[PDB]
Amino acid sequence: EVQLLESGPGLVKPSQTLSLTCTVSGGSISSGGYYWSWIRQHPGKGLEWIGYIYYSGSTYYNPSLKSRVAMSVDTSKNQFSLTLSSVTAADTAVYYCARAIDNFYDNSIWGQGTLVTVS
Amino acid sequence: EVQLLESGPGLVKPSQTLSLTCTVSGGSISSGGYYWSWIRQHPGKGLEWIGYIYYSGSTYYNPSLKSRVAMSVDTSKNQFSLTLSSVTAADTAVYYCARAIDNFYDNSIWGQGTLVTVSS
Amino acid sequence: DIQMTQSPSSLSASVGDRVTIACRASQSITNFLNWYQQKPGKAPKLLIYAVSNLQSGVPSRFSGSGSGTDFTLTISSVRPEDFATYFCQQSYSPPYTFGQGTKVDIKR
Amino acid sequence: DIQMTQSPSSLSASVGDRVTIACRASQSITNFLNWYQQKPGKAPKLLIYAVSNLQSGVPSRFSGSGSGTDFTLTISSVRPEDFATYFCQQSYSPPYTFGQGTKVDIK
Amino acid sequence: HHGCSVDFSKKETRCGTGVFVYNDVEAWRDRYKYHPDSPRRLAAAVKQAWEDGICGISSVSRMENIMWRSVEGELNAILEENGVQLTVVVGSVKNPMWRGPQRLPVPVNELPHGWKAWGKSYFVRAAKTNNSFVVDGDTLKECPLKHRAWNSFLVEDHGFGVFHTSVWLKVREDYSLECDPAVIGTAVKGKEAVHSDLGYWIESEKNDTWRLKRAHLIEMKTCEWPKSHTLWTDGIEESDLIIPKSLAGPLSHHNTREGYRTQMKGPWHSEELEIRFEECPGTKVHVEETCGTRGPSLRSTTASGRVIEEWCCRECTMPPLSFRAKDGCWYGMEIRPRKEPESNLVRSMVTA
Amino acid sequence: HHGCSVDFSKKETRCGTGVFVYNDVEYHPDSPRRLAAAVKQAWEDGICGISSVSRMENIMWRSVEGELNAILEENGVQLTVVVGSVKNPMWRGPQRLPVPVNELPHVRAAKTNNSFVVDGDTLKECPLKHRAWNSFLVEDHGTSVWLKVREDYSLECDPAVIGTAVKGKEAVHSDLGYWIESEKNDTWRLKRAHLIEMKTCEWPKSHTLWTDGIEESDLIIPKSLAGPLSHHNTREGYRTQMKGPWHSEELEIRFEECPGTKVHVEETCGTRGPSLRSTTASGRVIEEWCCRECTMPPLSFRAKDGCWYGMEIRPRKEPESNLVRSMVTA
Amino acid sequence: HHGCSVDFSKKETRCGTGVFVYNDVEAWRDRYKYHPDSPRRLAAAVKQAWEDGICGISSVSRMENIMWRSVEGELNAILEENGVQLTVVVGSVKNPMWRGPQRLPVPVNELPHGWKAWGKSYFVRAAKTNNSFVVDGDTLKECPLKHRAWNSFLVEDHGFGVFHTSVWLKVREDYSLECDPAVIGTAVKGKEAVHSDLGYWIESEKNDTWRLKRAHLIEMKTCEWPKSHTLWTDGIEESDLIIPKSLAGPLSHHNTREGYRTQMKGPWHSEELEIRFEECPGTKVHVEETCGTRGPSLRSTTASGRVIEEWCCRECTMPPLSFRAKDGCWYGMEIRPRKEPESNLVRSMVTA
Amino acid sequence: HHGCSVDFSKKETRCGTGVFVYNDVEYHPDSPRRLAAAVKQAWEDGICGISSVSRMENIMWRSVEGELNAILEENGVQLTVVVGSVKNPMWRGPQRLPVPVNELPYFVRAAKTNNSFVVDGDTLKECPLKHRAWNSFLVEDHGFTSVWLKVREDYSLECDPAVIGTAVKGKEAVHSDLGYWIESEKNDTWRLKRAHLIEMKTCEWPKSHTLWTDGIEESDLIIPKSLAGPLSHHNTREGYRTQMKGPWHSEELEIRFEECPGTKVHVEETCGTRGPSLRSTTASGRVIEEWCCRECTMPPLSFRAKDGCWYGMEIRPRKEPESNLVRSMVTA
Repeated sequence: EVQLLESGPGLVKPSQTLSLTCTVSGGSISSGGYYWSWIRQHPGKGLEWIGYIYYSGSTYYNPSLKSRVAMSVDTSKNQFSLTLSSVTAADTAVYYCARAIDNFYDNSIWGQGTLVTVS
Repeated sequence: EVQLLESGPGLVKPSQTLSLTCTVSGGSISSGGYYWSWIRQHPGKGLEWIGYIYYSGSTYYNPSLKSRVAMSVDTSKNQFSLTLSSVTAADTAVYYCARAIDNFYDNSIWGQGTLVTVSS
Repeated sequence: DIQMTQSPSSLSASVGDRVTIACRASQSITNFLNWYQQKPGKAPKLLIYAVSNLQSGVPSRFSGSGSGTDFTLTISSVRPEDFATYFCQQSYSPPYTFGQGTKVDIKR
Repeated sequence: DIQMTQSPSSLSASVGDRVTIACRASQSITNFLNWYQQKPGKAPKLLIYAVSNLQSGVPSRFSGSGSGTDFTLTISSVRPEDFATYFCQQSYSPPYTFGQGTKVDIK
Repeated sequence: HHGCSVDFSKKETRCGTGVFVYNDVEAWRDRYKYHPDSPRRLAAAVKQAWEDGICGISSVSRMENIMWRSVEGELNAILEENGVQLTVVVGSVKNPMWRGPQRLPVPVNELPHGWKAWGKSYFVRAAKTNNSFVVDGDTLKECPLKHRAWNSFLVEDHGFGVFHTSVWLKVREDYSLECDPAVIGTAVKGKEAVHSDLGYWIESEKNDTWRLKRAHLIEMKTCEWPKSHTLWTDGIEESDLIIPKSLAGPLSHHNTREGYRTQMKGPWHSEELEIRFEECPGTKVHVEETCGTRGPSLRSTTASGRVIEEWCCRECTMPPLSFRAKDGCWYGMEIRPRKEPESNLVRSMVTA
Repeated sequence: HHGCSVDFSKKETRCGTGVFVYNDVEYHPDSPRRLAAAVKQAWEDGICGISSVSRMENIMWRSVEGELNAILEENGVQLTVVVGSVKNPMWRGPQRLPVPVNELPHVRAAKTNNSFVVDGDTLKECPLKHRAWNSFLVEDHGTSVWLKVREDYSLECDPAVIGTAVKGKEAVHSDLGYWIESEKNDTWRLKRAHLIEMKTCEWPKSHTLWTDGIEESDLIIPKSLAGPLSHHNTREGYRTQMKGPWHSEELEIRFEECPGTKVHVEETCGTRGPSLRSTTASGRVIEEWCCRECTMPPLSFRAKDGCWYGMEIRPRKEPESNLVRSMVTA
Repeated sequence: HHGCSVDFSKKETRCGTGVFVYNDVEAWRDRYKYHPDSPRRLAAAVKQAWEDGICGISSVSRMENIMWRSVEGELNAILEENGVQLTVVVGSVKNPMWRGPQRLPVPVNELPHGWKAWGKSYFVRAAKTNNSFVVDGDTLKECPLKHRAWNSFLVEDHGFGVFHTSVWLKVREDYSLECDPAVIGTAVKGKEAVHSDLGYWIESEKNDTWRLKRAHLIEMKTCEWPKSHTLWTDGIEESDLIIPKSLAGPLSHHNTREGYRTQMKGPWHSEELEIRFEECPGTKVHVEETCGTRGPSLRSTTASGRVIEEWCCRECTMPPLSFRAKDGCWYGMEIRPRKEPESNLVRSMVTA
Repeated sequence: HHGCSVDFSKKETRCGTGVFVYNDVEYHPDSPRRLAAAVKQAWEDGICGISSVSRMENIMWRSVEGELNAILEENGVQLTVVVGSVKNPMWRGPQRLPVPVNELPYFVRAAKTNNSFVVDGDTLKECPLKHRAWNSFLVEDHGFTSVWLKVREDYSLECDPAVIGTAVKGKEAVHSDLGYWIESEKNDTWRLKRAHLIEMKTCEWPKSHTLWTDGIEESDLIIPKSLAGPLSHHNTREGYRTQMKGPWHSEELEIRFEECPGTKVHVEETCGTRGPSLRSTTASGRVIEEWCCRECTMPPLSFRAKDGCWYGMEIRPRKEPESNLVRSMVTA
């Protein structure tokens, strides 16, 4: 019964900072056995995994995005966010947030996606 | 922070039945240490006490209302109700619902009141 | 069944003076007396319970005393916002009964 | 860092026959493989996890098997709602990677 | 069972083997692991019951309620892996726990899929459905008591009194009104006796005759106390017990007291009760013939909190029978007010 | 009482409060000034002696013999009290000791002409019909145990020393001399018994479990031998054992075949009768036994002289005259 | 105190007088009465603290949080009779319980009105106001830790281990970082020792030397273990402990283990922990000089549940140090994986 | 261990698990032939005999004297063991019993042999203290009650820690062993409360079994470190130094901070100086009524043996000359 709904600007100018936010409904972002991820899908291409973050603080970031991403958890608004700097035309895709069960597999449930155009 | 909201018909034809409902907000109508009452105030005259009811089922009714009143508790809607049959032009008044603390004299919180007119 | 008598029925007073209202019961009620206040178009509100004990959020200028059959409510210094109707309630034995009320008029 | 290779890239089938999709891993991943299904315009949803374990609310005609570097996803009896893109994902070691995807056309 | 006990009153240390009866009251708010038959077997039983017209469950005791609370998540996770459009919802108990006319059936196939071994670490939680299988909530409108199952389980192995032990239950094949005897303990030694279970602690003492001394109840069950676990069950009439038979009262001469009959109309709506033979504060009871007859139990304080002073009984014996609850004292059916009319007092609206 | 207990089978320990019944199977009279008066007053009306209810009373009489004799000497009484051993079963006498309305105002003595005989093989001196039986009562149990001459006439065993408990699937009825266990199979049934005495008082119903709807012909331990009137004192296929080896000094009832014997359920076998020993007088073990409609395993007694079988189990081919037989009925 | 003890493994008993130290861990989820000073004095202290800029309270243990939950309603009913526009809001605790720099003032006049004797039977509940005095919770944004009071109470008398007994507390006049010694029990007997309080149970044993054996922590405090309740406090290094001094670890030779230094970066974010010297399932540790250096503690399974098999360390002693939590194992700071890169694992982000 | 305890002050009872230290204040050696071999080897190289650490060792030697003599007789060794009684304090000897590399190969008691191996007794003139063995045994397993002793290999001055029990709970603490029971309490500070000693040994209390061992000075411990006093702040009291000249000759002592009957103590600046402990009564039984000290705190320190009351090193009689009082002749 967990619903995820992410938002953000629809278009970003190059070399600025892309900010995205996913709001969680039907559950808490402070619960125990979960972690939260981001995935993007380039047009006419496959899926790309960006990283995860635990509520306790442990994170992982894809080495392909060299020191350009960051994730944080906002308990007051029950949400977590993503921040990508130095955007480029190669950063145009649809962005999904996801919640996975911890210690099990990458067994996840995904959001509906938002398209971000860099021009 | 409990609020009591009573409602009902604005006008009642004589010899029909009067029905009222009080809706409880900010609390629950199944808490142990309370009981619920109805009070009416005749226009220009003084206040008059009707009776009380517990969630368990124990009730008291004023002998002045000769076997004409009935009270019930509805947990699903979180409300309790009043039923007064065989009305007359002498039942015109404002009606208040109240919540009292058990064994604390009559420390109670009253509702806003509703006006009922018996005419045609 | 227990008749409650309130006197005087009405009174006028100036801002600063004292108002005193007496309630008398037809039988001995030990300390089961309450006092109420009603402004026009609003539900009655409980000011004092158990003869003296005052409700929270009620100014200290209100006070009550008595026992047995005679009781008193005094306003030591009348304020403008004290224009209302005052009732006395007994809860010694059901049915609970009220007095006929005392209207306190602020006199300029 | 672990590349996932999917073959065939696309295929067409008739309503009722069988369909086979093969995913290949660049190194031994024991049983940490997932299968995803994406309808057009919708986010991917997990169909099978840990190679064979099916999710709740999934038709029983779907199946999966394999170990090591080779895995297979089979549709025993195709139905018109099975028009989608299928991906294989590994969770053996981060970062998690996906295959390029396989499209199924109803014929 | 090897055990040592000490009596700190004077000095009495003793060791040996034998049968030990402990005070296990309130053994539901402790940490235990609950194992009904099997996740697949229990899911199959619930599915068959739902298809056969059983809407929900009325629990016998608090322990069954806690067991359902424990197994709810896994029971819902399975039974959607099998495609069944059903959801189990557990509520809170209300006293007394009324008897139900149905039972859970024993299935012969057991649902497929799912998994074994109650206590799976990781699984996907199930989404809510339209069909609800309710367990003891404020839900008598969406299905009545006449369509509920009751007293369907049997305890097979338990370690109550030691934390973090497992309890093993089983769906029973038969139809019975008896309480589960696996958690019942009765003992008599000299001039004192106990009848106990997980919610009842009942004491009797040897006076000139054997009589009830005091009782501590944390729940109001409606099962029947088995006679294999009862002392002196012969030549006893149901009209002269104290705790009614329909409220799981033992059928024993130890459940009696001179001058009192069965308390059918006590304050059985309370969450927790103590039964004592002692006057409540500010009250005195006098024996006299001109007093009234029996009736519903009455509270010693009015709604406004005034204590009634003087009471009467026709043929009772001192000290008077009283009930202690969270809202105050109650008197037995034999004790009536001497001067105050009975219409001005709070009474009990529950009949056993 | 607070205490702790362990279950060595599954290694669990717990503590708390409750009622504990201990396996005790495996003393100080009323007053020196009133007991002598009671004995004297009993004597002038012809009460020759005392038959003990249990072993405890015999030990109590043994431990206060000389002191009572000296007290009787002080009041100038020509009387002595002699205490011997007991034999089983402990039969009951019809008399009781009296309660003296008044006390007796005032180095062992020499044996006088008058003898007052507590338990012993002295039935020639004065028969059982002139002996006092079951005349004491324990006031406070626990060690110095305090007794007192009973004022009323009763046939029941003293309830001050009885302990009965059931927990789950196990139950026990016990006192100072009895330890009777029972178990929950498909039904509740007698499981094992241990008896270090054979008394003839009545087990009180207040200390008995499940005492309703009982036929007295079904109790394994007879009612006349202080057997509880309970469903826990029964076992399918067996009736009351009136003619068991009750002459023994210490018995143990267990449902088990004795070593080197076999019991078969047949119809060509014989009918009920007195209990028979499992070995002949020479010591030869009889091999094959039969019974009509028993339930297995069979009922057997085990005294210090060997096994005995239930009344229903009879030898197959050996004639019953070649066997040692019980000569006691209850 | 007079007591009797028994050990069933050897079948021995022993009775007499002395000093008895019991395992009283998690003695906060039981039923106790709490009396924090007087209803009026505590209201005056809270009011003065609010006037002095102290926003709220950071708890020392679970016991203080339970006490605040117990007294919140009465503390709000009073302080409304006095016209104070303040509401106490109590939430849940998070680990570790960080230290606060303020203290509650001791009032000198006490609030007027109000009443005495914590535990009034009947009173009117107070209305919620706009100014909130927050006891712990998810409220660091509305007032930071720098404006919170911490460790302001001292226990005078208690009956812990006996239910439905009273606990008496007072607002201390002094300033200290020390834990409350009224609930601390330490004992040594032969070759075994214990350091315990309401939330810690730390055991040591006599091997070739004295060493830590196992620890059970249901909370992570930041007070300091008093030296009056510590065994063998002389000639010790604060960097050779196991449980850090800033996590209420005793400054004792009984808090040491050969080859291990203080675990500054362990998994101190857990709800409860067990410190054990034993390998986790499916893992093996080897002592090699070519392994990595100390760092944050690492979980033995990855985020997807894969168990890492081979671990190394430089100068350990076996068995290795490990922490048992709800989500699985963590290893000590000295133990690093052999082949797996350290960036691919779940690590600890908390420093004491 | 599981158990239950009561507090009779407030009538509260509870059970559970934990560690319990009991008041015990108020055997079976290593091997039948290996001990004899050790004794023979020790006698060969010039060890006269044994000085006992505690009362336990003396009772152990009494319990196995005859059997040891019989074993030494069976193997044809002209040596006997003579066991006497102990006197306080138990001074320490420099020698230690050796661990024999090899072992020697019953109711009949050997006759008087010319050579005597004397255990603790009144035999000082026969051979001095510098040729005796002291503190040579250890406890293998304390617990049945059979106590299994063993001849140690190394040299140490520490008391045997297998029989020590120390505990603190709230405001009450105890340091104890088979002969010592030392209580302390939480006043405004931690201080010594009461001590009961049925012996005075001269080993050293191990620090692993001591509370609060840091930042102390040995001049402040009431019980001297030479008499196995814990090096703890719990072994201190405000206004007193170490009692090196107390009545340590008594068979059983009780240290107590209380006036003993018939006397009174006043704090004065003109009072005498620190010196040996003096008994409350004279040799004739006369009670001295007035006492003084410089800077004590009340109530005063007093020792209580069976021959009367004594005061601490600081309290002196106010007017009676000290030559007419019974005094302690023992120093630690």
